[PDB]
Amino acid sequence: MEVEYVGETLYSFEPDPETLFDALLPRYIATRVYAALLEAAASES
Amino acid sequence: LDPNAIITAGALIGGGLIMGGGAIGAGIGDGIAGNALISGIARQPEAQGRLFTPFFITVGLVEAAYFINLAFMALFVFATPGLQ
Repeated sequence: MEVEYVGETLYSFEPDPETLFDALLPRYIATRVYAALLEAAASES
Repeated sequence: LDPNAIITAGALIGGGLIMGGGAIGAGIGDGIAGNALISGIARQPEAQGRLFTPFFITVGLVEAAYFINLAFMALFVFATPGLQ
């Protein structure tokens, strides 16, 4: 994935931002694959 | 030596110890409480007011103790017990 930057109480991250980012990116890709599959099913119908 | 001289020297040393301990306690405790308050402010701009209530209580529990020492310091220095 690429990176896009936008100019514009800070959030609390547990345990730290890096671990959550690592554990969430694969989840994001799984979500995108699921959305692609749903769109494919609708288009097929 | 006049015994009252020894009494007064001991009383001065005791009062100095009382003040040293009280000031160390007050400084450290107020610094720690202020550190908590400043961190809380930094996390939340708008949490200021709600954080001053507990903070003051902390200060109350610290400064009070410190000032208690003050009283006894006077009792040691001015109305020295055992003076004769």
